[PDB]
Amino acid sequence: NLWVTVYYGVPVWKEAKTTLFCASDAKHNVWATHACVPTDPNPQEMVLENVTENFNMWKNDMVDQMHEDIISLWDQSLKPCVKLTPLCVTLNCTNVNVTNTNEEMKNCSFNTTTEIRDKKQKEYALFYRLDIVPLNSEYRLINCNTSTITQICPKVSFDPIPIHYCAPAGYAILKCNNKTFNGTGPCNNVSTVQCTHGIKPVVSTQLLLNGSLAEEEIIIRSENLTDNAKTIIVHLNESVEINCTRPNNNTRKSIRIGPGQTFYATGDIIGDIRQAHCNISEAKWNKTLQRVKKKLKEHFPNKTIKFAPSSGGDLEITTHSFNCRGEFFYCNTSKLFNNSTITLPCRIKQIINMWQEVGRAMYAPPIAGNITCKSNITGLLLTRDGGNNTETFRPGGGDMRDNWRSELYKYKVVEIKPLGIAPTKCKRRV
Amino acid sequence: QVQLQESGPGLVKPSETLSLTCTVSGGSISNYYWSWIRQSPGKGLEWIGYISDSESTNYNPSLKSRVIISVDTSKNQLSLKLNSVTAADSAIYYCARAQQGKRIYGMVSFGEFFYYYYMDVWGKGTTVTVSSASTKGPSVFPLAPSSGTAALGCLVKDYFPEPVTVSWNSGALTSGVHTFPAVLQSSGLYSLSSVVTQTYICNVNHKPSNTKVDKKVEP
Amino acid sequence: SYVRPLSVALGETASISCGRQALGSRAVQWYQHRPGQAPILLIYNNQDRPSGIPERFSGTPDINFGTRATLTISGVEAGDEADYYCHMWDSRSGFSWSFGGATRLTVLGQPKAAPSVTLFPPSSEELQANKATLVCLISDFYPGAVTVAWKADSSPVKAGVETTTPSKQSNNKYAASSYLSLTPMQWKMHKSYSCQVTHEGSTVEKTVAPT
Amino acid sequence: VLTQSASVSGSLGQSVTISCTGPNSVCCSHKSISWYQWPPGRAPTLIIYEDNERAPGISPRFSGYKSYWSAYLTISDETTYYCCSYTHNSGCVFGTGTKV
Amino acid sequence: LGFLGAAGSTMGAASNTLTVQARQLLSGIVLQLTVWGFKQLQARVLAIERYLEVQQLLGIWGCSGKLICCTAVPWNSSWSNKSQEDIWDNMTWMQWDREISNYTDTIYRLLEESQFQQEINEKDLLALD
Amino acid sequence: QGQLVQSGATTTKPGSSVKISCKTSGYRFNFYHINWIRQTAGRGPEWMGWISPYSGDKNLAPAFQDRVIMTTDTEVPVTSFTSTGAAYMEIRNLTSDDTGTYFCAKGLLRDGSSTWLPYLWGQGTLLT
Ligand SMILES: *[C@@H]1O[C@H](CO)[C@@H](O[C@@H]2O[C@H](CO)[C@@H](O[C@@H]3O[C@H](CO[C@H]4O[C@H](CO[C@H]5O[C@H](CO)[C@@H](O)[C@H](O)[C@@H]5O[C@H]5O[C@H](CO)[C@@H](O)[C@H](O)[C@@H]5O)[C@@H](O)[C@H](O[C@H]5O[C@H](CO)[C@@H](O)[C@H](O)[C@@H]5O)[C@@H]4O)[C@@H](O)[C@H](O[C@H]4O[C@H](CO)[C@@H](O)[C@H](O)[C@@H]4O[C@H]4O[C@H](CO)[C@@H](O)[C@H](O)[C@@H]4O[C@H]4O[C@H](CO)[C@@H](O)[C@H](O)[C@@H]4O)[C@@H]3O)[C@H](O)[C@H]2NC(C)=O)[C@H](O)[C@H]1NC(C)=O
Ligand SMILES: *[C@@H]1O[C@H](CO)[C@@H](O[C@@H]2O[C@H](CO)[C@@H](O[C@@H]3O[C@H](CO[C@H]4O[C@H](CO)[C@@H](O)[C@H](O[C@H]5O[C@H](CO)[C@@H](O)[C@H](O)[C@@H]5O)[C@@H]4O)[C@@H](O)[C@H](O[C@H]4O[C@H](CO)[C@@H](O)[C@H](O)[C@@H]4O)[C@@H]3O)[C@H](O)[C@H]2NC(C)=O)[C@H](O)[C@H]1NC(C)=O
Ligand SMILES: *[C@@H]1O[C@H](CO)[C@@H](O[C@@H]2O[C@H](CO)[C@@H](O[C@@H]3O[C@H](CO[C@H]4O[C@H](CO)[C@@H](O)[C@H](O)[C@@H]4O)[C@@H](O)[C@H](O[C@H]4O[C@H](CO)[C@@H](O)[C@H](O)[C@@H]4O)[C@@H]3O)[C@H](O)[C@H]2NC(C)=O)[C@H](O)[C@H]1NC(C)=O
Ligand SMILES: *[C@@H]1O[C@H](CO)[C@@H](O[C@@H]2O[C@H](CO)[C@@H](O[C@@H]3O[C@H](CO)[C@@H](O)[C@H](O[C@H]4O[C@H](CO)[C@@H](O)[C@H](O)[C@@H]4O)[C@@H]3O)[C@H](O)[C@H]2NC(C)=O)[C@H](O)[C@H]1NC(C)=O
Ligand SMILES: *[C@@H]1O[C@H](CO)[C@@H](O)[C@H](O[C@@H]2O[C@H](CO)[C@@H](O)[C@H](O)[C@H]2NC(C)=O)[C@H]1NC(C)=O
Ligand SMILES: *[C@@H]1O[C@H](CO)[C@@H](O[C@@H]2O[C@H](CO)[C@@H](O)[C@H](O)[C@H]2NC(C)=O)[C@H](O)[C@H]1NC(C)=O
Ligand SMILES: *[C@@H]1O[C@H](CO)[C@@H](O[C@@H]2O[C@H](CO)[C@@H](O)[C@H](O)[C@H]2NC(C)=O)[C@H](O)[C@H]1NC(C)=O
Ligand SMILES: *[C@@H]1O[C@H](CO)[C@@H](O[C@@H]2O[C@H](CO)[C@@H](O)[C@H](O)[C@H]2NC(C)=O)[C@H](O)[C@H]1NC(C)=O
Ligand SMILES: *[C@@H]1O[C@H](CO)[C@@H](O[C@@H]2O[C@H](CO)[C@@H](O)[C@H](O)[C@H]2NC(C)=O)[C@H](O)[C@H]1NC(C)=O
Ligand SMILES: *[C@@H]1O[C@H](CO)[C@@H](O[C@@H]2O[C@H](CO)[C@@H](O)[C@H](O)[C@H]2NC(C)=O)[C@H](O)[C@H]1NC(C)=O
Ligand SMILES: *[C@@H]1O[C@H](CO)[C@@H](O)[C@H](O)[C@H]1NC(C)=O
Ligand SMILES: *[C@@H]1O[C@H](CO)[C@@H](O)[C@H](O)[C@H]1NC(C)=O
Ligand SMILES: *[C@@H]1O[C@H](CO)[C@@H](O)[C@H](O)[C@H]1NC(C)=O
Ligand SMILES: *[C@@H]1O[C@H](CO)[C@@H](O)[C@H](O)[C@H]1NC(C)=O
Ligand SMILES: *[C@@H]1O[C@H](CO)[C@@H](O)[C@H](O)[C@H]1NC(C)=O
Ligand SMILES: *[C@@H]1O[C@H](CO)[C@@H](O)[C@H](O)[C@H]1NC(C)=O
Ligand SMILES: *[C@@H]1O[C@H](CO)[C@@H](O)[C@H](O)[C@H]1NC(C)=O
Ligand SMILES: *[C@@H]1O[C@H](CO)[C@@H](O)[C@H](O)[C@H]1NC(C)=O
Ligand SMILES: *[C@@H]1O[C@H](CO)[C@@H](O)[C@H](O)[C@H]1NC(C)=O
Repeated sequence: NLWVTVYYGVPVWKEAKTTLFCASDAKHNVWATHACVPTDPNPQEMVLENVTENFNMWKNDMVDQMHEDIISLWDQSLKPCVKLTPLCVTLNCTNVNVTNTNEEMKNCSFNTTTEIRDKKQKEYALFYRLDIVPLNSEYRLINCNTSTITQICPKVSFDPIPIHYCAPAGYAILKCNNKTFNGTGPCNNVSTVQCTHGIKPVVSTQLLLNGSLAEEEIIIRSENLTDNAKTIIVHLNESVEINCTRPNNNTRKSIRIGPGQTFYATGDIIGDIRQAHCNISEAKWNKTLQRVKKKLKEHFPNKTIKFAPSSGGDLEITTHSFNCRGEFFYCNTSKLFNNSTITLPCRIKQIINMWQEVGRAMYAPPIAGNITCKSNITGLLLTRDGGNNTETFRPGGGDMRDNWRSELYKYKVVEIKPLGIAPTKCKRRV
Repeated sequence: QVQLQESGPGLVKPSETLSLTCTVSGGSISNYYWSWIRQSPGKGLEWIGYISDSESTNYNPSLKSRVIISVDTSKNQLSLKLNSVTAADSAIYYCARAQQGKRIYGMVSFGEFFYYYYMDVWGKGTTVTVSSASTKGPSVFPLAPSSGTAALGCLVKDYFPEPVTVSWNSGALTSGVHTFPAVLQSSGLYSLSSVVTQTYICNVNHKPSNTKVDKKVEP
Repeated sequence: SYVRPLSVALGETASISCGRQALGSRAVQWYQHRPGQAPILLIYNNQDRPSGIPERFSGTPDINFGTRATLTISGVEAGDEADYYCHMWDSRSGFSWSFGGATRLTVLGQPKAAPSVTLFPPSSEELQANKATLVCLISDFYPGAVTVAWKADSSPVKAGVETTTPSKQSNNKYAASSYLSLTPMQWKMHKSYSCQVTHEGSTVEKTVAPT
Repeated sequence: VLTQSASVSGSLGQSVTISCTGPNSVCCSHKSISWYQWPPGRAPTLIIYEDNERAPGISPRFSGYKSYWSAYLTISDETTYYCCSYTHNSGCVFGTGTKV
Repeated sequence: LGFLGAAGSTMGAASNTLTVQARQLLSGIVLQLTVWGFKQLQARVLAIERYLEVQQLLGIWGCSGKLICCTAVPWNSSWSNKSQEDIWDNMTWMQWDREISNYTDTIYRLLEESQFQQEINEKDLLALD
Repeated sequence: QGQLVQSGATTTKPGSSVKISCKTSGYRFNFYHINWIRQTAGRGPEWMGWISPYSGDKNLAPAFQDRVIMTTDTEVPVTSFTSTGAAYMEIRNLTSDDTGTYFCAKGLLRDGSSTWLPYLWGQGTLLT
């Protein structure tokens, strides 16, 4: 005969959905990493031998929590900064003089308030063509008939830094270490950790930057791959560099909408008039895109696949809409999707609406000219269209949650069920 | 290698067409750019225009409404025309060989360059005067010497307009020739001199009036 | 008439600046315009010189945007004394159709020269045309600052004098002429005529008499 | 060299016994005994392992006994039966043939 | 020997290494606004929340302060008729948790009902002289 | 608790060799060993050898430690407790008395003293 016996602390876990917190390394920043608890010095990797666990990168909640964290992280940091609402005055934009007639920036003058309803000033600025819309000459900001506009503080740095995502006690996160895991399904060589690795929040389009590289062979991940309306994330087994620059020596005017509200506009270009651009190695891209074409052919009955630019997306979808050392770039990617280097024509906009929100309008202060960013293409973001006997893959974006799924694909949260009940021949007393 | 020669009238009444030709020798006209420049008394240099090897012109914005530059590819001759002339257009007109210059500061794909033009081979330039006054041949008189060394001269009295090419013994006598600058008398004419410190012959070529006259000097 | 002067000592090194400062990456041309002569192209590309122009002339290369175009002239001779224009071709100004402001370079510290005066009586055929003109030729003097004074016998004239202005020769010296119109009756009655030229604080007199 | 009980006859509902003994090298005190229901040509089935430990899905109709010199298998309430002797690291030392 | 290392091991092997999971159970596997301060505060409250309710069941049962703990409830064959070595030497704890998942809540009630009677019995036995 | 399937009649002649396939289903392949048992008519049932798909450990019979070798393919998992594996078997020095049905057996337990014991068998594969 047998009797029930209580075992406390048995390796049993349930599902997910808890409250994850932040973690940062040794150290001002934007992502509130000062309030992030210090990341433990050495991590705690330990393999769960004989354990096969079912993952689901597209139904993960760490992404939905991070995507909500990043959105909430921006609004909390935008409150005390200067709002450019009084900057919606009539802009008497003209033009910036060049030497070559074969624009991108305009010279706009306007009135603003100085000391409240008293004397005003007639000051000028240099706004990009994308930041301005004519009302026909006459001009105004692109987002004033939409909703409120506000400027981010220059005292903050929106550059991506490692953000370790931890689970509290009584919970854990599982880590799939199989090199060829296609994002969903079972996985072996599973390990357990308390915090994720150094995940940098990179917001880009069509190209994944500074992400974790794939190992062994190239990896592809999607949902219903037969469904063309579902987005496709591509991993990179060999990285492709990309150096993007803005070769203009901008100036930073400090005009005052007193009291305290000081708006920093673009002063005057000192030097030559050049255009922003992204340098990618054509010999590296033509071979790397050829190896993605190989893995693409494996997921289809030997169907030759074509690449083409975007369809009808906005400026943030049809172009590699990423961010460098301050300014926001929009590189026309019709060249890569059709032995030396390739160069893209990148535009710059200052008043953007990130995450495609209603009510949001940020202003990126001008950087003091000659900005250079060294990046690393570690992924892609493709879509498909329709349903003849060839396949066309176009770059897409839209939802920024896919950016966080590309790094949180191998993580799922699990709680702990320490209670263990099992029978063994063991009794007690009266 | 390349030689130039500005063959012009020398004096044209106001409100007329100004003909002027510049002949080349060792250089072809369908290969390089050619620019005309004028320099006014009391003013600076006025770049007028230029023509390309493709025979296309571009004029200075101040006088774009007048200047017309042509090309005669039969010979090496190139000409210009300037209508509605006034007393302010009288100056020295130069002929120069212009070279194209591409200054690239960025990448050629996004443009980021500009074309600058420089002239390295110039001409002597011809004199042009604008006045309703007529032309007059000069009066040549011989300045006789008198008794270390000595010197004799050749007076040129009352002509219009500038200039007058002066020679001695028809280019033979070279050293010692000292042709002085003329003077604008109150009557409105110029009068220069020439002195040289076997007989001597004074050579006065007055092309604006075509009057060539030769005279000798002997006490 | 907008010309800006500049005085540089003999033997020293000149530093001719350029007006209308560069707006971006620029390619300048330096022209040496001698007064009433043909301009000579010294510099066509900031630092490049055609064959025949010595090393003494040089500009400033537009390497890093910040410098300014200057034409340095080392070992200044008396022949380098002329006008200097600065053609400005940059990346922010369009077709620069006009040359720069003329820099009137003047070389200081040159050896002075005493003039060589020559007085000519009226020509033989001139009196046959009932017109007489006294010609006083002054050459090889520096600086160009001579005042001519005509004297009939002992009394001055200055009645009908038509004097030129000092023009520079090919010898780096100046030369001027002085004319005086006479009637064959006026020149014949006076005992003698004189052409007094007062250069610096000295005066030289040349005399002619009807014989 | 592992001897069994030759051939055993049975009725309906009674209990028969099958033996499984041998030398001191493969039997019996220091070994584990297992039995199998094996029709020659079909896939066999495990009946009892580790002396008298029953196999999953086996009725209490079966049981096992193990002395210091032999091990026994008894049915209660067809085809052939075999026995094996084994430790924890080696293999199976099969017996002979015994039909019931 | 680490956290959850024997998750795929047999229950007999995992029963020997159950102190590691109970050790690092309140501490991890080793005053600002609501951005991170309030989110991590409510996060660590869930840590002790998931901990006390498991320590609560050990309290009402006769297991308060024990890792292994025997009782007096007989094992019902309706829960599982599996061999004693097919459980401890052939089955993992999560694979075993699924078979009883239907009958998990019944044993919990039966564990505390049996122990309360054990209490009232020891109370009656200590009332003597 | 699963299902093991082998290959069909693969009859050659003496001196040759052959490989019998054996695929698994319904259970974790690396959790239990794979045994091999033949039954020649002249002899009796004779156990051959077992191998662990988890550590690659081998244990053969002394009579078959010369002409017998067996391999195991790694796991192709499906769920947390089920997977698909494979384990074949080759023998050399074949004769006319190595003829009989060959079985692919699954291990009994995962721990204890009776873990490698043949529990789940297959449909049987004849040989010459
Ligand atoms: C991403 O990818 C992007 C695209 O791939 C990439 O963009 C690149 O950006 C860089 C910016 O740094 C660009 O670099 C510039 O290039 C300009 C062009 O240079 C090329 O051409 C010249 C000249 O060639 C003509 O002239 C010579 C005579 O000198 C002839 O012999 C030639 O045949 C030719 O002339 C014929 O051909 C023309 C058409 O081609 C015809 O139109 C013409 O009529 C004739 O028929 C070469 O000399 C250049 O370099 C060569 O030599 C070097 C070794 O010295 C080699 O390394 C090289 O490979 C070549 O072999 C090159 O081929 C440059 O003019 C420019 O540099 C000037 O400008 C900058 C900014 O304005 C200045 O700061 C700099 O100092 C330079 O100024 C000098 O030159 C000007 C004009 O001559 C002078 O006015 C000035 O005073 C100064 O003079 C000094 O020059 C020398 C010392 O430096 C020396 O002579 C003296 O000492 C003097 O003082 C600049 O380098 C590059 O072009 C872009 N790429 C492309 C494809 O366009 C980007 O970088 C990538 N990365 C990122 C992060 O984005
Ligand atoms: C993950 O999952 C795998 C597979 O399910 C687990 O591996 C199994 O582990 C159990 C126990 O740990 C094993 O049972 C034992 O089997 C040995 C037999 O091996 C001995 O004999 C071999 C033949 O001569 C010899 O090659 C062996 O040498 C090595 O063997 C293994 C390599 O796998 C290694 O671990 C050894 O240390 C040797 O280096 C070895 O000599 C048997 O001896 C054992 O019996 C003893 O222990 C039991 C208690 O377990 C006791 O009751 C006995 O009386 C005796 O004292 C025991 O039966 C099993 O064979 C493994 N393989 C399977 C099941 O396929 C692994 O443990 C899991 N790990 C985790 C972390 O979950
Ligand atoms: C994807 O790719 C990379 C990821 O690394 C990013 O590109 C890098 O971005 C960082 C952050 O902007 C750059 O780092 C910067 O370097 C500048 C140069 O530093 C030199 O000079 C200082 C002067 O003292 C030396 O001390 C130093 O050792 C170097 O020699 C610094 O001036 C910058 O410092 C400023 O910011 C930091 C952090 O906010 C402050 O602490 C400083 O006080 C100062 O304000 C800065 O450190 C780096 O140069 C970039 N390139 C490379 C190759 O790393 C991309 O941005 C990233 N994301 C994309 C593309 O979206
Ligand atoms: C965008 O537009 C604004 C105005 O709408 C413009 O600001 C103007 O900039 C110019 C410089 O380019 C300023 O003009 C200068 O003012 C100073 C003040 O004294 C003068 O000294 C300057 O004169 C010098 O330069 C002249 C150049 O030809 C010479 O001719 C002269 O002799 C002097 O050397 C010069 O006139 C002007 O005052 C401002 N105006 C305002 C209202 O700010 C700005 O430059 C434009 N930006 C771009 C990139 O085009
Ligand atoms: C786990 O990692 C192993 C590494 O050997 C890898 O083989 C598994 O993927 C399987 O590889 C097989 C090749 O031996 C292949 O035939 C099989 O289709 C493939 N299965 C899957 C699901 O990719 C890796 N498994 C997983 C689930 O990532
Ligand atoms: C805000 O104003 C913009 C002006 O650009 C509106 O957008 C344009 O609307 C007109 C008229 O409907 C269209 O013809 C253009 O194609 C639109 N262009 C763009 C870029 O949107 C916009 O609809 C206005 N929004 C609100 C809320 O008033
Ligand atoms: C870009 O423009 C700035 C001016 O806005 C330049 O900064 C100047 O640098 C020089 C030398 O380093 C200093 O003497 C000046 O005082 C600086 N100006 C100011 C306003 O600080 C800078 O050099 C320019 N850079 C390039 C590459 O053109
Ligand atoms: C982007 O910039 C990086 C560095 O800024 C370049 O990396 C170079 O890689 C080559 C490898 O063949 C090295 O030999 C060089 O030394 C690296 N550069 C430096 C500065 O160390 C990379 O090639 C650039 N890519 C493009 C497309 O421009
Ligand atoms: C990026 O640049 C390419 C050309 O370099 C653009 O492609 C052209 O698009 C127009 C339609 O707007 C077509 O009529 C042309 O035929 C295209 N050219 C080529 C070569 O395909 C493209 O539109 C640009 N991207 C964006 C977003 O404007
Ligand atoms: C972009 O990718 C390259 C290649 O992976 C990185 O280059 C490595 O940089 C690290 C330092 O961060 C060095 O220790 C390695 O030796 C470099 N390897 C190679 C092959 O160059 C580069 O650092 C990445 N860019 C950034 C900004 O980190
Ligand atoms: C804009 O400015 C220009 C001169 O800078 C002026 O002539 C024009 O009238 C202005 N336009 C308006 C609408 O004020
Ligand atoms: C406001 O703008 C108008 C025309 O745009 C101008 O006349 C007026 O001076 C400006 N206000 C001030 C305070 O300068
Ligand atoms: C499992 O992951 C660990 C991570 O360090 C690695 O060392 C090990 O080789 C991996 N095992 C397999 C079978 O891939
Ligand atoms: C990923 O692999 C699993 C293997 O079980 C398969 O079921 C699933 O359909 C795959 N998904 C994609 C997007 O390839
Ligand atoms: C994928 O899309 C197809 C439509 O072609 C649909 O029939 C199928 O059910 C979808 N798969 C899933 C898992 O929803
Ligand atoms: C990346 O994938 C290709 C296959 O297209 C392979 O040949 C290459 O070796 C992989 N990269 C590395 C570093 O192994
Ligand atoms: C400007 O950027 C270029 C491109 O990297 C670099 O070579 C140069 O040194 C930079 N100059 C300054 C002053 O930062
Ligand atoms: C076992 O559980 C059943 C519930 O189906 C119940 O009827 C029976 O009385 C229980 N027996 C014991 C001994 O607990
Ligand atoms: C639990 O009970 C439900 C309902 O009777 C049944 O469908 C399910 O299979 C049972 N699960 C187990 C593991 O006994």
